[PDB]
Amino acid sequence: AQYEDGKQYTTLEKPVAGAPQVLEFFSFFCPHAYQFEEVLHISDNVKKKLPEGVKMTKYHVNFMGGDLGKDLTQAWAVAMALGVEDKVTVPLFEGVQKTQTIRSASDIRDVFINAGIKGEEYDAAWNSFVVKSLVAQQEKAAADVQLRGVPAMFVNGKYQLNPQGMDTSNMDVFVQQYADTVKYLSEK
Amino acid sequence: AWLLMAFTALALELTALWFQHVMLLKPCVLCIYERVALFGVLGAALIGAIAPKTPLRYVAMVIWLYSAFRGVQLTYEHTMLQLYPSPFATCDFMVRFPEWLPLDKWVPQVFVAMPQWLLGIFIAYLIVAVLVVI
Ligand SMILES: COC1=C(OC)C(=O)C(CC=C(C)C)=C(C)C1=O
Ligand SMILES: [Zn+2]
Repeated sequence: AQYEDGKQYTTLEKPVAGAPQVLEFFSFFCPHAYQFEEVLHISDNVKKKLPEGVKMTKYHVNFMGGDLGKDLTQAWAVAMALGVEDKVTVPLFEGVQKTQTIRSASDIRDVFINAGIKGEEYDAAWNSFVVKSLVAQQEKAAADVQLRGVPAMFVNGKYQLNPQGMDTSNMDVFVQQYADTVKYLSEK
Repeated sequence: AWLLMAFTALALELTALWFQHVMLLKPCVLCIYERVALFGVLGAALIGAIAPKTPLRYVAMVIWLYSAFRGVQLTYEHTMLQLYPSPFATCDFMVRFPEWLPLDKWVPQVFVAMPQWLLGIFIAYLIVAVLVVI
């Protein structure tokens, strides 16, 4: 009647268990992903339509940045542990893409320093099992939803996101029209 | 036709190729797509409807319909992004064939071991391709 596979979402062919209820991917290099979050804040937006306390997770990925990508991931992974994410997303996007001032593990290190994370406390867990586990939890979460590009989104690990099912001229609209698709798939 | 394309087709297929590997190995997902909006047409545009016989050259005009059409935008878009980004989009490093047309990305991406020209010549090799034929 009015909500379609291959249109605004696609249904995942081989659907993955134990999955996060909703889960996004992104690199700190894809100007698009940068848009997705920097410019349109889509997460925050989407966060808000979601039902009572339904887990909204978010993983970073490797292909873009060879050596650094990984550490960026590992680094990130930390922020997942310390529940710091919210305070580092933005320095990092910026540091990496926009400011072009990030080159090494430490430039990054320093950003956690910068954002209210203690240089030792941010290393205490960096090498911790907590993190290492988490990295893989990602490395493998991509691999599971047979992933090719970013940013990307998937609901209860069943439904990948067709953002082309939607407007491309009006932001204000596309967003809400986006968050909708997600809500819809959260009770399906 | 055949030759004038093949002569040049080769000379640009390989201008990619010849150097693809000498180019060490620059990243690209548009890569294939566009190199396929190439070899998908030229190969089967020589062989197309100018073909093994020349008294039926309209199958190619069709093969030159959906040809550099993509060839145009495949580069067109591709380059539209390169300084001018957009949310409702991606950035990958991956194979795909929505009907099991599979081998194609276990070979030409595989046995591969500057947007400037492409974008324009994908459209340059279009109006001239249409004018003289249609
Ligand atoms: C950015 O990605 C791409 C390339 O870079 C390695 C190419 O060389 C080529 C092919 C190059 C020539 C000169 C035909 C294409 C089509 C492409 O999309
Ligand atoms: Zn903003």
